[PDB]
Amino acid sequence: MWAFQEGVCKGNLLSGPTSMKAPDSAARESIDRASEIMTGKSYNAVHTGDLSKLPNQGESPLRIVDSDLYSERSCCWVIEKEGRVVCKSTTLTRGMTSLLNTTKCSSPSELICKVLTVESLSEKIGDTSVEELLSHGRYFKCALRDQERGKPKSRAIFLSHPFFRLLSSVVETHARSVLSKVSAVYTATASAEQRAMMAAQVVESRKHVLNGDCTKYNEAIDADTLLKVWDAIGMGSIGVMLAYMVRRKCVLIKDTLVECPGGMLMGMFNATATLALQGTTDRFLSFSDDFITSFNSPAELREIEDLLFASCHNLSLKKSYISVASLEINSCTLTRDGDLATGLGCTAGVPFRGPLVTLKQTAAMLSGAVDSGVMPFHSAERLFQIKQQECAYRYNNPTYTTRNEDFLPTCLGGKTVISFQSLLTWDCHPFWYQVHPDGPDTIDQKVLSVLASKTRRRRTRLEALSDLDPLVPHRLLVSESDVSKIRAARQAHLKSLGLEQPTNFNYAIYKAVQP
Amino acid sequence: GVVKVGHKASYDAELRERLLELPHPKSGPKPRIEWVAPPRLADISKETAELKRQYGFFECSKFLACGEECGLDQEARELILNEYARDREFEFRNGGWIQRYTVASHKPATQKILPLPASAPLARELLMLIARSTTQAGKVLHSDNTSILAVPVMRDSGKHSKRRPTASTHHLVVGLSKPGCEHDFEFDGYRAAVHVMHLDPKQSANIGEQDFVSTREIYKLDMLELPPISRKGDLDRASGLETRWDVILLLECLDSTRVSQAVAQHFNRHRLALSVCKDEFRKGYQLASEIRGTIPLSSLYYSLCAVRLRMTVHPF
Amino acid sequence: MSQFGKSFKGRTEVTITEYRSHTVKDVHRSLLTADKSLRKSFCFRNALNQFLDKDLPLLPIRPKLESRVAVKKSKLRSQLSFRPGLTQEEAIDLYNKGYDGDSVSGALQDRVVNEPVAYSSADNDKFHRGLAALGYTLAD
RNA sequence: GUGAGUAAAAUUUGG
RNA sequence: AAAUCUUUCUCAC
Ligand SMILES: [Mg+2]
Ligand SMILES: [Zn+2]
Repeated sequence: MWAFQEGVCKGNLLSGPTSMKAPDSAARESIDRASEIMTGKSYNAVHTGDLSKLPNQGESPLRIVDSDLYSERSCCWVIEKEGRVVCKSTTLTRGMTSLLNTTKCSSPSELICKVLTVESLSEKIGDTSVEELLSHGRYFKCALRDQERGKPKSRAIFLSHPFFRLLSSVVETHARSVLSKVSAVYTATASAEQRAMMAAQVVESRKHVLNGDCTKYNEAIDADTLLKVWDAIGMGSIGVMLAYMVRRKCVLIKDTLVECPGGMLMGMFNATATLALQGTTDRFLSFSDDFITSFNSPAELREIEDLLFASCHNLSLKKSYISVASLEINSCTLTRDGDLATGLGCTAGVPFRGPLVTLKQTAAMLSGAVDSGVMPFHSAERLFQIKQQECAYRYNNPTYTTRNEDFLPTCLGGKTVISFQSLLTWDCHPFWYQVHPDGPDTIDQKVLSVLASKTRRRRTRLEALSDLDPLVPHRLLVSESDVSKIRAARQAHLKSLGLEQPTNFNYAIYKAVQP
Repeated sequence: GVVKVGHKASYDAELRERLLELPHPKSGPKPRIEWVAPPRLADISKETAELKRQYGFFECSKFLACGEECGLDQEARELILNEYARDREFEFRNGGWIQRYTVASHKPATQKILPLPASAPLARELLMLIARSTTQAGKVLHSDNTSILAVPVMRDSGKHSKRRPTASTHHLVVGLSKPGCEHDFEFDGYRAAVHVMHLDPKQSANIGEQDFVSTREIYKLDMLELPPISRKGDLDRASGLETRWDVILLLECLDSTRVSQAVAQHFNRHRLALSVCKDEFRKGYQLASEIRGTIPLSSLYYSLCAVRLRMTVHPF
Repeated sequence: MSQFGKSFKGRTEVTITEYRSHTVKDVHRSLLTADKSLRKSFCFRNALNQFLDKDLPLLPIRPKLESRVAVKKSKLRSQLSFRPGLTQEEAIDLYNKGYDGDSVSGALQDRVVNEPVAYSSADNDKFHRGLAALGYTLAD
């Protein structure tokens, strides 16, 4: 059906591929590809372009954002049992906490300052040293990245060490800053549509548009290229350490460590890789490896090809193409005048993943579609009604609900099928507020979040420091006694007003109800 | 006094020397890029013909035939499914069926192209039942017009091998279709073709979570007229059926590899392209090596057939 | 002994950000296991039961949107809507009332939302999410 | 239904 | 048996 669309359609209406296949084969194939590239027989990994035009940030103070260093996402932590190295899958929060415990540092900034201000590599920072930190930070674990539309055979992604994550965060922040300084297209506040619009404005003058993707992007970004860029922008010892770890990185496949001298392991440094090209020329609008350029004559095209080759941006001959009337970037397709190309485009379907969260996601998708002119509003209303009917078919059974209130959705035992316009204008029962895209999280969302918080990799017996005062800074240090005092005070306050749990706060509703 | 990002440590020179001693990449060859027109109808026809010649077609539609009523009432369907489970010697425990395995051939199953049934009125019910059964496996589950049976597949060890499936246990999904193929099963005067599908939990969840009706409605908003097609996906105006397109959509829902998405992305590029790379853009349509199995292979074949039909009926 | 000692072994003081990161239970992720998780032990059923008699009769009844202007289709553009953050005094008062302190603190930061729109009016006014086609204006 | 161990225990699966 | 190295664990209360 995607083939018979009048306009542009990417066929995203279904979910991406998935399977229980082990990640061993994909990771091994990626490592072998990187090794072959290192030999110089498949693709270019030697950077020749000049990056002297990039500004130097060496004088900027060393600043670290603590929030980016803690997350529920996975990471690899290295321990020593009896001489051998053991790589354990944990959460980035737990990995960073273990690193701080080992180094006896109260914050990542203290750790990085200590690392940068040691006399030698053998000097001990807590229970470790910079030499041991560099040795441990070169270990990566492998996993499968599934649900990637257009990739029937899934790719391998990699979990890194917390120390690697710290240094990577510093260098990537500075690389993003340099990218923002280079061109206004790389501003922090710019969506994919805005970047496509700016690209359309940039390339309108010339005749032909080259829409290019790169082949094996991460495997052709060598540690030498990263070091070149980092020295160009002035990262100093942090960049040197990161390049050293990247060169000596090893990937755990099943139960064996495999050396991977080449590549950067699937998007470890997106901004630095982008700078590798952006720092050599200006007639390219690129993000990661998706780029667009414009030209008039074959000589300009040859110059473009030479520029791409010199920056280790190997053009993908299977996807890159030349257009005259369309402009494709970030999966967004526009006309040369900047208008959105007619058709579904990149519109994606909403799978059944909960009676209420599914409706909220469908409402968000339909709002995005109608606002951008993909479809008329009445079509969105009809589709929302159909989705409500399908949700009622899937979920209106005793397994999910025992209620029969009239205001409830038909999928929860009620008899209400609200209109899309009624929901978007808040002209609905308050139970439907959670179905609004800007409304609070749905019941199923909170249930799933709590259950996820209770998983093996995330479960902890620690006492939660929740419902905190909005004047206490998070950089403030605290002991167990402090936690007990704050929790007791908050509990007493809640008991002093007749409550046992804090009331969920929605900023949109609060502002709307304000006199 | 405040440490700067460009701060130079005492070990900087040592690490730089170590990096110098470490290996470096060799210069890669410069590629010669030739720009030519995108592929014509003949290239897609050749790809489809190569797939057809290499793999061939199954006699019946197998599980894809489960999208149509089997002609049996609910009680007959339940009886037939339970007696099929008994006939295959599936273990019975706690009122549920379990399939036991001891040894594996470690060879991929034979894969051929499934012919298209006439229609798929029960696509929604089939997807809902697939979603429901794999989380409620063991017993026969019914819908308004069809029923299926999800049987956990667990190893046979001995007296105490395994009683309940775990998060990684696979399921054999068994469904009924009208008789008339090698998979017929007869019991107490009731006849029906029994078709099975071996799915791991992730594939089952992916298949069951798709919204067939909403996807069909969304596709119809800005869609050109669909030609009638034959059992093999060829343009057959005299005797073809348009409803087969629905079946194709159902196949896309059943295919957990979603190779049709790759074909669709490449076809979008093709439709937007004025010039492409010689001999390399065309290879983007050769996705047989990327997948394995009857369902993914059939989905890829029919996606290529859809591209061919679009180029034939509504040239761009 | 104490869980604090086991978790942050070797350190008697940790930043509040680090301490809170260990007890995050509000992050939702869309995954294939949603249906199985929601069915297991009737967790969603119990959650709906609890919501319908402990949380639903606390939501304020906000008014519906009324203002709307005539609009017409136009070239795709980016609409920037600026949502100011809570004031310090308002946040302190709201915390004193008994609202979730984490959410109250989260609303202090000023927000900018960039959304693509393909509709415009004679006055070039900004529209509510999902209602640019009908023309519901922020009027702020 | 509670916790604990394993290069993993399903928010799995990273930038 | 099949979409075939996958259909998987142990211990205490
Ligand atoms: Mg690429
Ligand atoms: Zn058959």
